[PDB]
Amino acid sequence: DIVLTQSPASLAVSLGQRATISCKASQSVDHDGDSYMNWFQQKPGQSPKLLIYAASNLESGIPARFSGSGSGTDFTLNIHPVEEEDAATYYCQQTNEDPYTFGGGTKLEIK
Amino acid sequence: QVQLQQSGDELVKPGASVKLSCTVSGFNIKDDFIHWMKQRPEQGLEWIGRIDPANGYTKYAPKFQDKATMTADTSSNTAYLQLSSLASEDAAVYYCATYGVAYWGQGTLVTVSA
Amino acid sequence: NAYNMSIRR
Repeated sequence: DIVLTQSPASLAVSLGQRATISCKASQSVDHDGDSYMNWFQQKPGQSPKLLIYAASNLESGIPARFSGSGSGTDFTLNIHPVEEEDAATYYCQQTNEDPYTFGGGTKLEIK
Repeated sequence: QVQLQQSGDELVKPGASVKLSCTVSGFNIKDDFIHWMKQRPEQGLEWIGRIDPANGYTKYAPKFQDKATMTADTSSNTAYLQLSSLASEDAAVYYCATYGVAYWGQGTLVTVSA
Repeated sequence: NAYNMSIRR
C-alpha cells in the first residue's frame, strides 16, 4: 500500500505570508502522465473539503491562494498569502492505487 | 446542487451491528462510485472502500473486509454502510463521498459504550 | 473535472 508522510505536523504562520505543506508518498502515485494526489482542508466539526486534485488542479469554489505542485512521490500545497480563515488541518490523499490512503495531517495556525 | 445527507449519530454496544445511511440529492448515484471513509482523532482518515451503485460491485480495503458491508439503492439514491461485531476501535466519524471524491457528507458519529 | 481526475479511473 502507499504510505503518505506530511511535513510539518503543525505550523504557525504569520498573516499575509506564504506557507508550504509537503506530502511524500512511499511509492509513485503517477499513471499515464498524471499524478493522483489530492489535498483537503478540514475545520473542527466539519467534513474535509477538497482543495486540489490530481496534484495541481484547483477545485471549483476554492480561492487561487491555494496551489499544488509535484509528481511521482513528492508533492506540495502552497498557500499564498495565508489568511485568518486558513486555520485548519490539511490532508493529502492518493487515489492511484487501492486502498486509497491519506497523510497524517498538518495543523495550520495563524499567529 | 449535490447534497450527501448522512444519518444521525449512534451510540452502539460492543458486539452489535449498526447501519449508517448516506442519502444523495442533486445527483443520480448510478452515475458514480460512493466511497466510505473513517476518521479517528489519533489514527486519522482511512478509506474503507467504494461501491458502484449501478451494479452493486464493491471493493474494500483489506482491513475492512470483515467489518464493513457497503450496499446501495439507486431508487432511493441512498448508500449504506453496515459495521459488524462492533468494538472500541470502531468508534469514529464515518463519511460518504462521491463525484470522484469531491463531495462529502457531513459525517455520522459512532460512539461505542462500555 | 474533479469527477474525472480526483480518482484514477
